[PDB]
Amino acid sequence: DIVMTQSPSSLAVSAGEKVTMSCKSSQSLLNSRTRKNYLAWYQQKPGQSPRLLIYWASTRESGVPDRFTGSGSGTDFTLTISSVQAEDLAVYYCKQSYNLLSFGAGTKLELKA
Amino acid sequence: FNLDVDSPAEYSGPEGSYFGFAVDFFVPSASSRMFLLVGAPKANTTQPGIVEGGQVLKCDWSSTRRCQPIEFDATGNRDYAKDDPLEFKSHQWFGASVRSKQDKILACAPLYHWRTEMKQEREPVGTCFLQDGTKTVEYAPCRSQDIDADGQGFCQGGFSIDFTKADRVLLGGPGSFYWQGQLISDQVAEIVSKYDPNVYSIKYNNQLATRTAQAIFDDSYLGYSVAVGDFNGDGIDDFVSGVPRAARTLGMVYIYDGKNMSSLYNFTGEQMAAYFGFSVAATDINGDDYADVFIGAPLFMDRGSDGKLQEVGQVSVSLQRASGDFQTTKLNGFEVFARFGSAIAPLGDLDQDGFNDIAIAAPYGGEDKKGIVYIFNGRSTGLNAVPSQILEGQWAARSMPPSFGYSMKGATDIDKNGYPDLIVGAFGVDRAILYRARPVITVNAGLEVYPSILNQDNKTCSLPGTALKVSCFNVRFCLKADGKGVLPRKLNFQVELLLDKLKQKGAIRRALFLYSRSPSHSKNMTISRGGLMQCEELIAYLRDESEFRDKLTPITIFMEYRLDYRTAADTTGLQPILNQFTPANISRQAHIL
Amino acid sequence: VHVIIPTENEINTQVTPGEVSIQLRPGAEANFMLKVHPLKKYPVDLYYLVDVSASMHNNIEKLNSVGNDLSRKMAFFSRDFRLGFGSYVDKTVSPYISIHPERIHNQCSDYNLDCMPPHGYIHVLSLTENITEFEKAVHRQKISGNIDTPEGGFDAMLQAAVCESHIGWRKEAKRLLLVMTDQTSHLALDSKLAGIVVPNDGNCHLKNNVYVKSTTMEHPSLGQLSEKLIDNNINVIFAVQGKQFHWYKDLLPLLPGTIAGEIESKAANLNNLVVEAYQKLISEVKVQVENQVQGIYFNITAICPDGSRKPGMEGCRNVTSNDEVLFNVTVTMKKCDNYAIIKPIGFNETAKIHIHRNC
Amino acid sequence: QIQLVQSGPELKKPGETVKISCKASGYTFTDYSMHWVKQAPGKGLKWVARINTETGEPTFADDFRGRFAVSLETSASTAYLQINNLKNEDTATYFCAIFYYGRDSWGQGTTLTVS
Ligand SMILES: *[C@@H]1O[C@H](CO)[C@@H](O[C@@H]2O[C@H](CO)[C@@H](O[C@@H]3O[C@H](CO[C@H]4O[C@H](CO)[C@@H](O)[C@H](O)[C@@H]4O)[C@@H](O)[C@H](O[C@H]4O[C@H](CO)[C@@H](O)[C@H](O)[C@@H]4O[C@H]4O[C@H](CO)[C@@H](O)[C@H](O)[C@@H]4O)[C@@H]3O)[C@H](O)[C@H]2NC(C)=O)[C@H](O)[C@H]1NC(C)=O
Ligand SMILES: *[C@@H]1O[C@H](CO)[C@@H](O[C@@H]2O[C@H](CO)[C@@H](O)[C@H](O)[C@H]2NC(C)=O)[C@H](O)[C@H]1NC(C)=O
Ligand SMILES: *[C@@H]1O[C@H](CO)[C@@H](O[C@@H]2O[C@H](CO)[C@@H](O)[C@H](O)[C@H]2NC(C)=O)[C@H](O)[C@H]1NC(C)=O
Ligand SMILES: *[C@@H]1O[C@H](CO)[C@@H](O[C@@H]2O[C@H](CO)[C@@H](O)[C@H](O)[C@H]2NC(C)=O)[C@H](O)[C@H]1NC(C)=O
Ligand SMILES: *[C@@H]1O[C@H](CO)[C@@H](O[C@@H]2O[C@H](CO)[C@@H](O)[C@H](O)[C@H]2NC(C)=O)[C@H](O)[C@H]1NC(C)=O
Ligand SMILES: *[C@@H]1O[C@H](CO)[C@@H](O)[C@H](O)[C@H]1NC(C)=O
Ligand SMILES: *[C@@H]1O[C@H](CO)[C@@H](O)[C@H](O)[C@H]1NC(C)=O
Ligand SMILES: *[C@@H]1O[C@H](CO)[C@@H](O)[C@H](O)[C@H]1NC(C)=O
Ligand SMILES: [Ca+2]
Ligand SMILES: [Ca+2]
Ligand SMILES: [Ca+2]
Ligand SMILES: [Ca+2]
Ligand SMILES: [Ca+2]
Ligand SMILES: [Mg+2]
Repeated sequence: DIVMTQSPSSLAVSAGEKVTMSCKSSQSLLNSRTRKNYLAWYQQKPGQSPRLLIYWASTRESGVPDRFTGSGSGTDFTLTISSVQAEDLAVYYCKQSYNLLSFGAGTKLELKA
Repeated sequence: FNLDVDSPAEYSGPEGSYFGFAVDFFVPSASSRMFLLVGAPKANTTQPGIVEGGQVLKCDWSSTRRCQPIEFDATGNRDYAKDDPLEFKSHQWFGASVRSKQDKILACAPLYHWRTEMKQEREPVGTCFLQDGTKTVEYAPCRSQDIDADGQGFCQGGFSIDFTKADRVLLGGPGSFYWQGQLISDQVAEIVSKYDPNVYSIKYNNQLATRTAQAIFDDSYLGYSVAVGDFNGDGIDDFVSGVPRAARTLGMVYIYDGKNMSSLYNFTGEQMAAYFGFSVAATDINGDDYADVFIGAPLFMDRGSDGKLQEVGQVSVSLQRASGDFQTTKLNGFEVFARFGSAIAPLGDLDQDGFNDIAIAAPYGGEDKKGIVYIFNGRSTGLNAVPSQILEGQWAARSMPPSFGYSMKGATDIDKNGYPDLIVGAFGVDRAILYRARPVITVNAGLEVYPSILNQDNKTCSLPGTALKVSCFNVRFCLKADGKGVLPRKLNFQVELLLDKLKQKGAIRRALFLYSRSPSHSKNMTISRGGLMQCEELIAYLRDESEFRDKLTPITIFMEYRLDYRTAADTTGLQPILNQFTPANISRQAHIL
Repeated sequence: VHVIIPTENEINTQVTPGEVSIQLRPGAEANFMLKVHPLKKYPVDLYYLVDVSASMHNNIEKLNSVGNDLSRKMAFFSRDFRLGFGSYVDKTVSPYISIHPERIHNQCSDYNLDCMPPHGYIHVLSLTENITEFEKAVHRQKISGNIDTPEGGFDAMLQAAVCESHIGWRKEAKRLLLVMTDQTSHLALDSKLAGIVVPNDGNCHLKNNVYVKSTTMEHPSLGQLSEKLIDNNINVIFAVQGKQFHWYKDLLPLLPGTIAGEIESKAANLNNLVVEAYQKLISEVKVQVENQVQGIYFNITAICPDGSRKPGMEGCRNVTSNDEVLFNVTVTMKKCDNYAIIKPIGFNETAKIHIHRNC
Repeated sequence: QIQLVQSGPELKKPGETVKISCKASGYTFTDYSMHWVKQAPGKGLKWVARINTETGEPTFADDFRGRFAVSLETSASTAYLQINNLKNEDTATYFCAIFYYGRDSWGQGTTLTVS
């Protein structure tokens, strides 16, 4: 169906830095009848079930801090974390729901040493 | 003031079809006879697999009164692929919007749906059928590859149409581009020539259209209703279009250049949700050779002295001036929730006075909400705000209001007398009714007194029978009449002359006719129309001072005239009417000195 | 010519005299003072009529906190607070919704949402004293969807206001209809696009708590809507989250007895909106007269607590309890040819004036 | 609060069939569809299937047909994923989930090992 390409596979950060990661769809995820982009971002900490951060490209989920900002449209979407915390070291995934649900490979955040 | 509401032609269609939903006239260039076009959008057709497809019927008038369907489309739903339909004609509302230019009939189906080739969907794109000569083609300006909400997928093309005198089709498609709305205008020749039944999306070369705009214009429904006329002096009819939900639901009317679609003018409503722009029309209503613009706003609420808002309906009337400026006045309706202004139909010069007249409906007004049509006469200063004639619906509601006046068309003369007639739909009862315009007679009535000054001692003539000497004066009167259209050569008039009537009933009248010894006289007069004034002279005398209330008073000399109405009729039984803007009561004064 | 004010025991606590009888002749006039005295601690009926199209799911989830928190705050404004609930989306016809066989039941294409079938208006919960029941009805509310931006708000409002026997509106209460949305509403003539050409008759059409004329009758006009809201003594509060708030705000002058506020982007002020709107509505007193008597005209001037005068239905503002507002009512006869009703907008009590005539 | 409780770890030989349950609570079972997601032991998430808990009609991803089946026991608010003819490639953690934005949820993840 729709293949989601996520990049990079791994990104090292230092606490306090601004980190960005992106995901490119195979087709438009924009529903002309709603004007919404059907893409969501998930956070998965190792050993735990994943959690939804952002839906519809930029709508933030309840319980999620505002350091997590989503943006993008059409095929090109970005997740940016402002002042990344040590607690944000997790694998992030992009998901589309334009057609059948599908996930990208995921981006693992690592800590710089 | 001259419509015949006593002997109208009544037509009817199948129950529940909404026969009369939309009306127009059909006038072939050289068939010698004319037909009425009456739509019936929910009619059950004979098409193989289509439910309530809708149809347009051609109705006769001379002799009997019968309607028959026009076979614009005699097939079913064409397939895209085996067991996969391309198009959905059931409930398409064909006949919802019908217009005709001479031989050319354009009938639309605003709720027509199709799947598009890209994906198996059902979008309300809308199509029209254009018939001329013996050929019929399908015109589907929004059935393109620009699909879905951001495209023309929800266009509903054909929702409202008109014709351009240049032989172009003006089509409104209010749902295009997130319901911003779109106007599409093309040539008749292109529509007819570039046609192939195996092609679903057809491009035309001389097509004009509006384009997309910012989201701020979403849900405006541009092209909800259209009209044409020259608003820039270029000799090319321009395009007038209602946009009822524009400008934060104030409503707007746009005028686009008929040659290149550059915008020329922008009219705005004053009140939110008045739905200004529901209907538009253009005509010269003041004899200035410039088209004037009539804009309806059927939900307008007119605030009273206590601050109460009454929903009545309003029509904005603006006159076009040479500078490009418009002079705007406002006409309010007469009844609450009648929705005055929901339908505007130029009648042409209904009363042949040199100025065009116009009909404005209020479909839910009158007793029992049968519906009313108001006829307003024109003049050099703009439309006369006071209606001259009121037409009421003649049928009871069966499940819904007859909505008499919902759709109207005038400026076509069917009975061929020079005075254009008016077709009024009443779809709630599946009927349509044609009101014909009566001939108008202008009357020149003269009255003179010879001399106006006399006295009781000025004995100048003798009485009949016994030659007693009395004071006398002569009263002359005369009458000439004519019309502009087809009128009987001989006009049969009734006249009455009264003397000294300005007093208490039972009082002594001093000025009497010599031969009858009476204050009154009447005569049967035959006036050739366009002929000489027919004159008569009666001799009056004064009673002497033995029988009086006073000696020194004014003497009124009063003349009244009217038509016979027994011999005054044409071959259809249509009677002429006297001009209602002139008095039929005139007077002169004589005095005793 | 005279004016008689009954000395019989009154049956009204807010509007008095509740019955007046006058005798007129053409060219004559008579008058009286009408007193309106707002009460404290009213029984209050609050019905939540909510837009449940997909764009609203963010606000709907907050109605779970509203039940108990609003009930507590209202304890200082009311005596008996009841909650009800219903929802609306749009008219279930083309072009407003998809009519594709595979997407009729699920209008949305977002595969993360098992969205509800579209509907015009559905009544969910009758007005009740039970807060838990309200919260339960809200919790289980599913989100729907449609295609065109505008929503069928005004059509749902009329039914909610008119169908008294289904909603359970009390006469002995301040009736509040709260409408939640983010988008503007459809107008009566917009329905032509769907092939609906039959005017709303203003009646109640509910079956199993569902509006069933939603696909055959058009949307009510503002004229019809205000007429029914006033006739049924229902005060309306609009709660709008989007920029469209201003659209609703600017319709307030056309809809007497209506107030509007904004929902914050976080939708954290739903209770403050209701309480503030309530306090504002209770502080404004204005009257209108329903005059069906031919040949009779009325001129009413409000006399406010600060001595100012405000004509007609402009009324008085910053009015409290233990604060009477006077209305100077003059009735005049112009011509020869029943009764008229003078009532505060949003109040249950009315003053009926009988007009006897001779010529 | 919505919770999803899955069965414990399963150990199967090649060719054997495993049935993995997911019990729902905190909401009406038939209100939301139940999604299944496969996480290979070191790879990203792959959506497998969804079942509409109201009708029992499943939808599958292109890569998971034939060997996968989904069923309901609505009387016990439980959804099941059945995997037939297990191969070594099917070793993974299988999650059940609800993606409704207002109230999403995930199970703890059922660990399935194929020898
Ligand atoms: C009757 O009333 C109507 C309105 O109801 C009015 O028509 C509108 O006219 C305005 C212009 O005055 C249209 O707005 C835009 O006009 C520009 C033309 O250039 C002017 O504006 C730009 C920008 O401010 C100036 O720099 C320039 O010097 C001129 O003043 C068009 O180029 C605009 O096109 C946009 O849409 C296109 C696709 O639809 C895009 O391809 C294009 O790039 C533009 O996109 C814009 O919006 C994007 C967001 O959606 C944004 O990302 C882009 O960067 C960019 O800003 C546009 O047409 C307005 O659309 C007209 N509206 C309608 C409904 O037609 C009539 O003129 C008036 N008539 C009379 C007689 O009074
Ligand atoms: C056109 O034909 C249809 C089909 O017979 C008519 O609709 C039916 O009306 C009867 C009587 O109320 C119902 O019992 C059927 O269930 C209806 N069928 C469908 C498919 O709607 C329709 O009324 C006819 N319309 C006109 C104008 O004659
Ligand atoms: C208010 O409503 C709640 C919810 O319906 C009622 O609590 C329920 O009571 C029944 C017994 O009649 C139990 O079987 C349910 O499990 C209870 N539900 C919950 C959520 O606790 C409560 O009794 C009602 N109270 C009043 C005064 O009407
Ligand atoms: C209008 O509302 C008031 C409440 O504000 C009603 O007055 C109450 O009526 C009940 C029933 O008779 C009494 O038990 C209360 O004590 C009354 N309250 C007060 C403050 O006096 C009033 O009856 C309602 N009007 C109508 C016509 O129903
Ligand atoms: C209520 O209105 C009446 C008028 O309808 C006021 O009565 C008039 O008062 C003025 C000033 O003293 C006199 O000149 C008039 O002759 C009075 N009128 C009539 C119509 O007979 C009355 O004072 C007003 N009451 C209040 C409280 O403002
Ligand atoms: C349309 O034609 C008129 C002719 O007077 C011209 O002035 C105007 O600039 C033209 N507009 C466009 C967009 O071609
Ligand atoms: C009604 O009263 C106002 C004063 O508040 C006055 O200005 C207005 O002219 C009066 N109207 C009539 C019709 O008497
Ligand atoms: C007017 O309203 C304000 C609140 O906005 C209040 O503080 C003030 O006391 C009010 N004035 C009177 C005279 O009641
Ligand atoms: Ca022109
Ligand atoms: Ca003119
Ligand atoms: Ca004329
Ligand atoms: Ca004629
Ligand atoms: Ca909608
Ligand atoms: Mg919505």
